Amino acid sequence: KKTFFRGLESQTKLVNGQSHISLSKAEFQDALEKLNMGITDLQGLRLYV
Amino acid sequence: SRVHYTVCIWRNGKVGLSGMAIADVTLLSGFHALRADLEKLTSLSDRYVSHFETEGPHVLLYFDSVPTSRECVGFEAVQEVPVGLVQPASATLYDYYNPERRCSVFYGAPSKSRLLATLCSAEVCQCAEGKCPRQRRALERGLQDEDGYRMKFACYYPRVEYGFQVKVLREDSRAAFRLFETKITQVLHFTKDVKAAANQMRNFLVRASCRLRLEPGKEYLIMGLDGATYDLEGHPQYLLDSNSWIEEMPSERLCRSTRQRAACAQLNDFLQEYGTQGCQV
Amino acid sequence: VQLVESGVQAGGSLRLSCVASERTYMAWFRQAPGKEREFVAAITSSGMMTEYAPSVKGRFTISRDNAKNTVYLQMNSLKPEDTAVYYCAADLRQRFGERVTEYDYWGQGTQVTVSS
Ligand SMILES: [Mg+2]
Repeated sequence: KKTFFRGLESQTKLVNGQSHISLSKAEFQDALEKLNMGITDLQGLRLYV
Repeated sequence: SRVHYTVCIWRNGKVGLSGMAIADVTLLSGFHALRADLEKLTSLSDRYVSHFETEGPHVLLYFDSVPTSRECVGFEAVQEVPVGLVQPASATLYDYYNPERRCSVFYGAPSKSRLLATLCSAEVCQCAEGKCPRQRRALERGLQDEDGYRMKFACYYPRVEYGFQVKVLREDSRAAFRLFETKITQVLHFTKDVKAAANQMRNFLVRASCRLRLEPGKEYLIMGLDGATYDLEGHPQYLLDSNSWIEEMPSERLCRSTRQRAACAQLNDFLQEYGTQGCQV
Repeated sequence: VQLVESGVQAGGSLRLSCVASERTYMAWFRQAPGKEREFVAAITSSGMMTEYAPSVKGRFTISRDNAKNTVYLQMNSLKPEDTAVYYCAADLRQRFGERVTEYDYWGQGTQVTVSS
């Protein structure tokens, strides 16, 4: 079961065929709180990109 | 040298998959968009497009909120090389989370149509792309040839698979094709349309994108290539494309004077010889 | 995003100027008493595109300044019965040539009168 964050999406061009992206801790925690969840529940879950 | 675009997007299917969209439009065959206008669009406070990418004839836009009502955002493009042929371009809009939910729309030049003209009827869908013929008033103007203006056109450079002398009764329109309802007085030449005879009705179609016109009441001579579509009654239908001989037959009212009577004599010699003899030479 | 506009016997000429803080495609509209306002002309952002009303084809012209970011509109060969309140309006989404009244943050306009 996949639960996407309605936000946090990235739209970047490609330079030399590679693009470097990252998810900051603050925005990730904000997204988690908006999903009614805490960082303790991330036991068997995986981040799907 | 420049043209202004306009992109309107909206969704009426909010029940289904919703969210954002990626609007990928393809500019015309030679144009390329201005980066300044798209940058002005993106750098707004209440920005409507959140991301863009322009390269040659390709423009990519990212809309973060597809509304329900019309919302048009426009920009500008310049021209690099001339447009070699008339053609409609494309513009696709994907769904961000499920790109398989797309919508592709064809659009045309600032004056042309969005789809290629085609004569379609039941099973047959004969093409009607190219040039449209002219109304050559050879008899009205002064010119002379040795059985070459019409006999050569019918037997040497082009090969006309059909030829009739018809009377124009009614004018009509059907989609992008102007329709002329005519009746055949006498049959001059035929290959496939064997059933054609006197007092038989036929339809002539001409693209409505040029100036050709057939006035009612007048009598014309039609010659050209045989078509492939059929009328609603099951009879062949002809398309007045290029390399087709159309000429109004004089009614002898403006021919009795000495100068044009020789041209009328050349005419009658032509029609009689072509009707009685089968394209000699 | 505010618009400021400033600027005669028949057959003469005039030059209105409208100044805006933001550089965009501010177009011109005309409003006469007792009837709905009708456009007169429009210009794109860069200024290399202009359209004019059919009644004023080849008569009125618009230009723009790249320094102070204002639109200039010259009306040589002024027609006697064109009297109306002139407005300069614009939108932020660059809908060039949008004839119908869908321009936001409308201007205040100036009253210009013409005597035969
Ligand atoms: Mg031969």
